[PDB]
Amino acid sequence: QVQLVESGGGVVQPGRSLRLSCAASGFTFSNHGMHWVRQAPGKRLEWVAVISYDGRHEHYADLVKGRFTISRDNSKNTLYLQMNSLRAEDRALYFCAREGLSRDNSGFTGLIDYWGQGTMVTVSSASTKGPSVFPLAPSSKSTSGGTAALGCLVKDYFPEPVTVSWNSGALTSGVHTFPAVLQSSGLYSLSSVVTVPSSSLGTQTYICNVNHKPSNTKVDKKVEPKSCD
Amino acid sequence: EVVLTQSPATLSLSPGERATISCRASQSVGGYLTWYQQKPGQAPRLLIYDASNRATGIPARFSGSGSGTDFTLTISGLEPEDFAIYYCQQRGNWPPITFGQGTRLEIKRTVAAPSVFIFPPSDEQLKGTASVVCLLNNFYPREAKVQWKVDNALQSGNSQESVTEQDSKDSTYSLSSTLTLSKADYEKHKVYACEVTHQGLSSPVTKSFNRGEC
Repeated sequence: QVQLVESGGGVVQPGRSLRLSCAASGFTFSNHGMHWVRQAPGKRLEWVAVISYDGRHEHYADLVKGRFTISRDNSKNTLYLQMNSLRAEDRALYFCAREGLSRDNSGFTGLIDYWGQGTMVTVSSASTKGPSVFPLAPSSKSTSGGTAALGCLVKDYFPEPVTVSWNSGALTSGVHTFPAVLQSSGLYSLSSVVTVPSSSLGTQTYICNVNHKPSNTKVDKKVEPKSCD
Repeated sequence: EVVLTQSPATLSLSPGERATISCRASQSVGGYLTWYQQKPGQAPRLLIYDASNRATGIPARFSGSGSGTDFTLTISGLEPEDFAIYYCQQRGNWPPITFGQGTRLEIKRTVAAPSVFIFPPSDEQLKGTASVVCLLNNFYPREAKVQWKVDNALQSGNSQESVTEQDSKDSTYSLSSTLTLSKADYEKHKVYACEVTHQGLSSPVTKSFNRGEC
């Protein structure tokens, strides 16, 4: 019944600050040392900091020394991570993790045994913005041996995420929505495609339903076949 | 700091087989080695600690061994739920606490060359930027490369690619590459080609179109 729930994650401007929280329950918080570990999307795990059970001692990764501060309030079973002078490379999912008890009820163990699901931190100065949705129409150039590919380009939005469904959710088979990609403009972009029988292009309409809740914008783009040559 | 090097970087196996993952340290850490399992959109899960001790609920098919600088995570009789990323972590000499770079255990299936499709910019998008998309669909293995050429000039720094997670049903992957140009530059050239390199293809496959063709 061990629980670790992080919060505080969000978008922060480069150079500004953000404080993360981690509410613990299901175990005796004041007896365990606690850690913060981060991980950039699709990247490796990187230890950030650790603090003793009584808050008397802390240790930090060289990349965050002098910028981050780990602390705790045992009276409320809460762990904190004060992040200052944030940089683009600090973007990542931040996990608060528990480490096992020590032989002597005093030293560190480094035996991280329970992890929270994390809180996302994004460092950018980009303004919230809904996406522009462009059709990736099926044509001779996107149709091979009885199969036609079509999709939607969900471009220039911030921040993540966007959700894409096809034909109001009725079309799920053959659908591939790719991981968003960060453009040099600071805005995200992603593509959602689907392959269907060429024989259906004249009897079935295709529409991608895009939703960007941070900007509360909805866009339904019709994707129609094109002639070629 | 203790550098942890896992090997191989990616393991391709199928249910019922045995997975052997190594973790080597730059210096001795005794038996202070931990193994984690991490599935996409999920936090790491403790599997084994102290090199060979399985955590509560972890099935006997998982076994850790080794000492000093060489450790091994062995998974006998692989099951569908075992396909994920594995990380080793040392607590022998810290701070800093260090992790391995991770090992991707994926499902092996027979090679499948990608179906290649190319999409010119939409008329709507043309009304100051032009995006050209190349889709590599349902292929295996995951390694795939896309090269862009405009009027036969190799393109550099103006494209981005993305890959899907391994399909749960057909065990394939899909990749999409986008070439972004200024409308001026797009109107400037004629031929747009997407060159694909994948082992399912004996030689690179080129997919192209002329501006205003479709």
